[PDB]
Amino acid sequence: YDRGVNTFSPEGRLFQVEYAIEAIKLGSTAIGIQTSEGVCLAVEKRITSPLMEPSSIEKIVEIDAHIGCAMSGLIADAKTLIDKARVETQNHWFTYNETMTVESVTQAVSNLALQFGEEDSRPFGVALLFGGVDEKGPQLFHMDPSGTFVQCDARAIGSASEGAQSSLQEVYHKSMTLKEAIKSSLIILKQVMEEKLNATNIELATVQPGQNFHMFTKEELEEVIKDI
Amino acid sequence: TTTLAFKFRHGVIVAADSRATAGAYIASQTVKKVIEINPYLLGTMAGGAADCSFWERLLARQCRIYELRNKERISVAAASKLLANMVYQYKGMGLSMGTMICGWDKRGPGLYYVDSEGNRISGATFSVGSGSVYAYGVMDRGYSYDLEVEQAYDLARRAIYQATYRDAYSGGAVNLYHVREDGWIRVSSDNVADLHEKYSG
Amino acid sequence: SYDRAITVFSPDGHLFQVEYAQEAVKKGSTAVGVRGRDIVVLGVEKKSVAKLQDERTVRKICALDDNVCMAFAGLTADARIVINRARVECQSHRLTVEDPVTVEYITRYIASLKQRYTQSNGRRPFGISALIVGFDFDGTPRLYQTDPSGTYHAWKANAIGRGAKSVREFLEKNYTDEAIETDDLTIKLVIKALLEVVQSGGKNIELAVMRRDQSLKILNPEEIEKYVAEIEKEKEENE
Amino acid sequence: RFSPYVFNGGTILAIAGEDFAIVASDTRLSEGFSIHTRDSPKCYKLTDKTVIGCSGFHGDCLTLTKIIEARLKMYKHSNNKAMTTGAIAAMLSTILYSRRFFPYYVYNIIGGLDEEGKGAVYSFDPVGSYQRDSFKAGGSASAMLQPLLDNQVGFKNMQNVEHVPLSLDRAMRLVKDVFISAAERDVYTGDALRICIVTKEGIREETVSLRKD
Amino acid sequence: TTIAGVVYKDGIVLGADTRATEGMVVADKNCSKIHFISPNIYCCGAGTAADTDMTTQLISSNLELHSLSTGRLPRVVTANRMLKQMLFRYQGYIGAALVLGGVDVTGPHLYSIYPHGSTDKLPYVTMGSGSLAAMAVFEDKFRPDMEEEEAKNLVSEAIAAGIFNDLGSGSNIDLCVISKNKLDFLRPYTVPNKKGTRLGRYRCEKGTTAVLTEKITPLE
Amino acid sequence: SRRYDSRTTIFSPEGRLYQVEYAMEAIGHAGTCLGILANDGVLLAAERRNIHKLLDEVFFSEKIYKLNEDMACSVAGITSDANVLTNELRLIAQRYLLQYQEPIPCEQLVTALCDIKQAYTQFGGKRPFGVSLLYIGWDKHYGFQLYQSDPSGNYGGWKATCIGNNSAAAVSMLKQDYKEGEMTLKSALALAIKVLNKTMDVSKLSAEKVEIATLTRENGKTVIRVLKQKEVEQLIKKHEEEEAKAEREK
Amino acid sequence: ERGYSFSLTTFSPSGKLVQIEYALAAVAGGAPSVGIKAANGVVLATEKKQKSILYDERSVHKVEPITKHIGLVYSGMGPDYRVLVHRARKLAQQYYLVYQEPIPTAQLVQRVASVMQEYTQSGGVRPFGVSLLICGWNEGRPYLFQSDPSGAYFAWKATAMGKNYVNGKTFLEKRYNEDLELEDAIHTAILTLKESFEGQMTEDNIEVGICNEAGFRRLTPTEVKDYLAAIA
Amino acid sequence: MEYLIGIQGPDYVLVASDRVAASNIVQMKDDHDKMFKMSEKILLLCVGEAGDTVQFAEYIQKNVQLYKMRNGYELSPTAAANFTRRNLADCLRSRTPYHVNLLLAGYDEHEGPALYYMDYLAALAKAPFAAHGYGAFLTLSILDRYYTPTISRERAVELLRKCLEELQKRFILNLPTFSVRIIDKNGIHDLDNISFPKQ
Amino acid sequence: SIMSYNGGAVMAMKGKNCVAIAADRRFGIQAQMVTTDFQKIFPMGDRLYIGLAGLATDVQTVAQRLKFRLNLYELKEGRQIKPYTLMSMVANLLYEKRFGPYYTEPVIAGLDPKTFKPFICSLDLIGCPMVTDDFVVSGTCAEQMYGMCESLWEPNMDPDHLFETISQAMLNAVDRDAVSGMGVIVHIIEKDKITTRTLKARMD
Repeated sequence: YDRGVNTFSPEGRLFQVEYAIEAIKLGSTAIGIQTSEGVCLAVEKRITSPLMEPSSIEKIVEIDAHIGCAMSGLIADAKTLIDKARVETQNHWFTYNETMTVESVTQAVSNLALQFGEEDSRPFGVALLFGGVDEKGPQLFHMDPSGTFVQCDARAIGSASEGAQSSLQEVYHKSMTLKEAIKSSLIILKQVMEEKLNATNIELATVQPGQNFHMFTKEELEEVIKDI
Repeated sequence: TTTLAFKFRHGVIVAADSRATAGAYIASQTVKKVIEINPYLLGTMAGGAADCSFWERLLARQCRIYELRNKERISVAAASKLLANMVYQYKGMGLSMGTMICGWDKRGPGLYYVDSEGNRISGATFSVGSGSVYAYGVMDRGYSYDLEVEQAYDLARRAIYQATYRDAYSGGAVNLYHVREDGWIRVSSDNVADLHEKYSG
Repeated sequence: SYDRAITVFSPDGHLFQVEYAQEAVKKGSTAVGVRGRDIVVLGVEKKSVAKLQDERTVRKICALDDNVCMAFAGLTADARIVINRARVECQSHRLTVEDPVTVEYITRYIASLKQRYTQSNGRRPFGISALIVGFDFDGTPRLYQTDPSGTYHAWKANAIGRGAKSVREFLEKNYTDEAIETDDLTIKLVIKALLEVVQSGGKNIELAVMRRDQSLKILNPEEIEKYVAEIEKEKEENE
Repeated sequence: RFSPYVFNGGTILAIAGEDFAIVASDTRLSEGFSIHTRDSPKCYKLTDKTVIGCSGFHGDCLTLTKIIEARLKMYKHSNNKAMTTGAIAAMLSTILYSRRFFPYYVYNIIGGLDEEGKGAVYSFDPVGSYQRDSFKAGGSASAMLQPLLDNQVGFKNMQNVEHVPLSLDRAMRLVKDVFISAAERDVYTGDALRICIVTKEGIREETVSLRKD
Repeated sequence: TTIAGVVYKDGIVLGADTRATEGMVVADKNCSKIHFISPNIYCCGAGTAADTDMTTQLISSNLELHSLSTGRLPRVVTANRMLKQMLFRYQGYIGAALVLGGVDVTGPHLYSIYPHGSTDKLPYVTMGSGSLAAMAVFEDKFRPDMEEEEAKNLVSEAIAAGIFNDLGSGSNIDLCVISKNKLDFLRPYTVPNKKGTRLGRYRCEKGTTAVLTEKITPLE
Repeated sequence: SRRYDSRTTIFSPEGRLYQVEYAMEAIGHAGTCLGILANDGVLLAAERRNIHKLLDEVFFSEKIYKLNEDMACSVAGITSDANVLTNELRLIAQRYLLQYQEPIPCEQLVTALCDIKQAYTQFGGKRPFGVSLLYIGWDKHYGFQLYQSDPSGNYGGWKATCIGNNSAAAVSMLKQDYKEGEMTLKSALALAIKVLNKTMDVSKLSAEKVEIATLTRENGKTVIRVLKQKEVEQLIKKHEEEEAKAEREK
Repeated sequence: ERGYSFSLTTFSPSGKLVQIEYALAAVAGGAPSVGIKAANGVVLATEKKQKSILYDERSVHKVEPITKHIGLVYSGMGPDYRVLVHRARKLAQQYYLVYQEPIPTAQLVQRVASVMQEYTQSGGVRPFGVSLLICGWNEGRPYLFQSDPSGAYFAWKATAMGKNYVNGKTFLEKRYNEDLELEDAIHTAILTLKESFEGQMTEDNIEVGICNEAGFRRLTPTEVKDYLAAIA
Repeated sequence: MEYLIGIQGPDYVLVASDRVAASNIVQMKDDHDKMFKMSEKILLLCVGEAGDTVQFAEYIQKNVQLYKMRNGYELSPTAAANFTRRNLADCLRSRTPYHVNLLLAGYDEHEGPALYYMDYLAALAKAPFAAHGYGAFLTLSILDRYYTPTISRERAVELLRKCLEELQKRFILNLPTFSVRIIDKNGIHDLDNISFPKQ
Repeated sequence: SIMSYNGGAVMAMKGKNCVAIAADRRFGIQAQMVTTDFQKIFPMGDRLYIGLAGLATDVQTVAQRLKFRLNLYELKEGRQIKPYTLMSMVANLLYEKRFGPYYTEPVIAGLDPKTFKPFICSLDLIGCPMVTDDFVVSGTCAEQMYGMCESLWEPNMDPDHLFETISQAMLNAVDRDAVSGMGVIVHIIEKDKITTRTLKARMD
């Protein structure tokens, strides 16, 4: 009882931070995979009504030329930090002449993760998935509103992430190429989805050093459908 | 210091001398006064070298950030507004910006000339420099909007040759880029030493 | 246990005063609308005007520019701020970036301002929403919406207020290419879907049609009766 | 009134080879006839692959160099990697542009190994303008250097002059020869001459004596 | 523009000329340069009019809030401290030529105000352009414990002698008697100098000039 | 106990306005005013809260405030909170007349103070304005315009008004007497006498306890007429003459 | 509700406002001060009684005139009076030297009570329970006004607050009608002032201020008792 | 240096802009249009420092376009003339003062067309005609000799022909291209371009 | 200078029961004419005017800031403004700018709002009021300014004689200079009516 939010618990620990993890459950489920050749990720659009335009809301955004991203939880708070880091990657490309590394993007947002200031009055419950290709090749990063940074070979968020991470680590392949990652992505996809698969139900994100960007292109989702 | 740019049937031709010296003392002949802002755009360098470098890098800031979130076509009226107003804040503080905004508009070819004093206009031909007064005589007399790209390579460097022939600050390598619908295309880099025998017969 | 809601999130992960605010849009003034390859239409009604009071004072829907128009719902107090706040930004997007106002830019401003509007303890949140009506450059249609949380989304047609999903079910037949092939059938279809919304008595009904990039004009009780005659004739000849 | 900028002397000549780099600057720090200190090396090595010289006003030389050294650890401890050659070049151009109102008075030439392990030369000015070049000559004695350098190195002002890539030891004798001709005229070049050679193995230095007046 | 003051046995007499000259010609022929500070303290203005006219009201504003709240007679040392602090903060940017005098409970006190704020305690002070001849009359012909009618004659004589030796001084002489019991201000007193009369009178009448149009706007 | 906490910043909980419901309660407390449509002019009425005859009546116009030469207003509410709004709009109307050298149009004028009152009802936990003041005037475009200020920020401006909650009896009278094109401003003035003598609690239309302020359009003076009680006394005998004439029928 | 919070003022469910309403209850428990507007001048008769005989009224003064032609008296509690005194001492003297002339007291009541309005109406943390009886002489016709913490300025020919506020207001409502003779109005105003007053009346138990058209004059207990009790 | 004709007719306002932005000797830009359109009833004319004239051209433009859709009508010519003065009054005393030359031409529905006067000193005036630039003495010689305030817009251009022919007498300038407009109840209307032969 | 830039001369001479104020109609830059209809004297309230001579901006800006604060006081209390009130209002407004003061020559000429008693005063550009009972003197040539006005201005002047007095005063002082000219307007106001006339002057 009498939860003091950022002020600690009688036990104790933070509470709303845990409630920010619950704010990931209400969002769409995105399942990322990092491979030697590239990084593949998929998320369901979850169209409520046919009035909804498929490209209106997308969970995959581009922070930098070589940096992809996958948002989570709330949207407006995501695009805030998204467009923010896009300016941060722009200033990093000026003074240092080189594009900002996917590594430093984390700690840039991690400092402002929980401000307890005017933003971050109420904190933002938006999780962020950082993909891209740094000097070390394709990488996939995961972070939370509390500011945790852990490098994950395959990471899932959203609603079904509970049951998604179950079958994920079992069929995951670290040393294989993107060739198996293609069919390995649709496996967990068709599992968690209770409805027929179409280009407007989900969206695919695949970024590779040699093939890019890409990102993704139009009408490559229905190609994966008929490839089953 | 001789810089000239003109729009014609295909894109815009940008030609400028690479000689940057102090007085009559030869210092650096490799200084590039033609800057590439984007693969589809072309910048220039005049007056303050770091001035036109910063603002074009500051212009590339807003342009690239606006490209990420959108990838929508950006009009030059957006580049004229923000840039000229931010430079006008520094008017009278010693900053000199003589660059000429170049690129390819989706509609058709276009050319823009920018000044630190706030002078910005869109016209066919703009040439600024010491020997640029000798450029207007040879170019504008035989200049035409229908000239071929092959003739644009000869006429532009000819005005550079008429300038860089005898001049204090003019010389070095001629940077020539040809703008098309897909952006600029690198043509050649030729030193004035090669311009001597080529255009003199 | 339960502190209700001030700023920080509730234990369930959601909020309360936000969810509590959307019910104001449900009890606010209803509105409808449609789009087409060139011409677009809209409607509001829900005026509750007895004609014994000034009609221009109750006027709500306005337009920032001839290309992009503002359509909101709920109380007009905070909406009058949304007007003026967007008029300054649309005039800045006029001023800076002289090209016609893009829907992505202007919507993010209001959204980014609608997020800080609900943030501080501090600035009061919005209890109302709005839907942008207009057309993209070169005749392409554009219509979007707003959310009390400061987000924007685009629809194929405007259905809000009471029975949002019920009208959306009728909008499924509106997805045909025939609508809108002619502006005579579209306005008749607007009065159709609007007939199941509130009273639909024809008095408070207000519809403005925007054809291509031309500025819209509120339909007077002259052409509206002719478009209602062909709608009644199409209903009589349907048997 | 008080003059914030004054020329403290010195001449910096940095010629970067293909796979190596050589930065030579006289250690004489003097204004007029009197010599402040006979040994004052102008070459400051930021890293093993980067050596930058500092000329002109000496107060700005210590300030600008120690700031970069403070900014070296910034990027170091952040990305866990060394700063690229293009990073320090643009960072200095941005700092000098923010200072365009009241700037530092310095003349710098950056040379050393780049990310590919090759030499480069960047000519610096108080307004922060630079470009990638093969060799440059700064300082007050550069008036007789570039005409003599382009003679031997650039192979200009001559007829039928072939371009031969300078060996590591060839650039050593050429820098010494152009400095001997420079010391006979400019009074700010003399005493001990610090020649810093940047190689893939490490940093190499040498001391060459000159006239005391 | 000449101001002067002297301290006699029973009080202080202040006086100044009414002639304010701008350039080579008189600007304001009749003007009162003596300003109200407190009931017991008056100040004579000089130098820049508007700058001194707003300064004497501001110091009187600081005093009217000080005196009426306290409820007792103000002192000259208070008005002197506020005038020396103000002008020092401006570092002479506001030109002020003033004469501060009055009779307090402690007795009469007189100060010479300068545009920088420096003031000294003197029985006789003279300021302005005509202060040269006004000082010589007070230097030789003044001694402490001066009589009432002897001080009023010593002032007007110093002003009349100061006006004759000054190009800008003239018009009416002022006499202000400041004491505990009696407080009087006598203006105008005597005009020491006049302007040369014309050799004849010329009258202009209708018929040598016409009228273009006319407009009538009746009122209530 | 979700709505029992003092908030005044964020809204209530089902979508209804938290304080605005209570703000209209203060408007219906001791408020009096009326409005009607009149050609080539306009008319307003006021009521003195204290009927004690010992008052000096030196306030002249009190419930009616004149914010402009061509425009005025009628305060209904707390006089202390309204006096801040008087000079406020008066200075906003003055800074507009200063800027353009043209009389401030009442379209944006009324909405300016409504948004100023809205900022105090929005954020900062500030107390809302519980005063609803009318608006009258003339412009070069729409001519005669009538407005009524509301705390929530959405103005109650119409061609008619109801002040206060007791005036609801006059609203059914104004809608039944609704007419267009006939003035004769005295037709509505004699009708306003029937409003005070019947719908209002105070009968007989006590002159010293009420006030009638009319505005007749005059180019370019636009004379605002403070009556005040002068010929209202003969309007009392005029309305009673109508009552004495009406009883002759039956 | 609640519902109005504060800044500038508190809340009520029904009418007026709670909280500072309790400070208004303290206004009635303040020191009663009568006032009189009679003919060409304004008379103000207050009531001051010290706790013990060890106190001398020659030190504390309840009448502190802001201007030579404008006096004042307070009906209410303590130094919140003296707070607006120095305020009005600063407030009225600023406007006096803006146009360099006093200007009729009607504009004085406009400006001086404008900040007093905000000062009393806006949140002061603790409320302010001091009201005032405003007086002055303007263009030959004086004025007597009554302010309060709520910021409602009145106009009365004869007014009273503190004690007798229920009795004396109805008294002056009946016996006094319209405008009457100057000294005869002071009579009935003091008769109702001694209504609830103590049976022991001495020069130090009360004080009577008077605003002449020639400017305000603050009397003393000496001339107060030497006039009449009964002063007329 | 240059001035645009200020002929004010009863129903019309005649204005002709020079299209030559060139400096020094050679002609850089022939087609430059200095005439800006605020609204249909009010035009925009300014000459001076580029950044100055351009910034004032952007400010007053969008501010009038803002007030247009705000209340549904454009500011009156009297209100719009003093609105620009508020930016001109702040221009007088400022950290970075501007410089302007020309005036503003406009039209009103009730009061008809009106012509005000703008200046870098913020001073305003009401005159049917004015003379700026170096040709001030050349304009008042022809204009004051023959002027009809009631003349038609067609004959006003005919009277303007005397000005164009007298624009070069002792002057070494060129200014071949002159863009002319006209103001009426229907707003701005384009007119033919006049070119001066060089030889 | 800033004064002689736009030029202009304001002279307010008071009669017996009435007060007159006049200013030249010439408005132009230095030696070049622009327009003669530019208004200098502006109405303030009723039966009261004020003269202004100097930069046209400082003429309009002060008149706008003056009418600004004037309407603010007149809306609080419907009564008009006194000449002593306006004299302190202009002097205080001009004193608000110490080192930046606007360059003008304000001259206040108008009737008392309470009675028919006329009063005039002149204020310096720095805010210094210069008190003169009735007549003020200005012009170009020295012998006409102070020489004629002594025998011209009477202690008690009628509108007839007062209009012809300033007539020849503005004919000899103005038209003597080559660039000065272009007409002079005269404003003579009294309690019964407001009279406005113009002086005939050459256009050269």
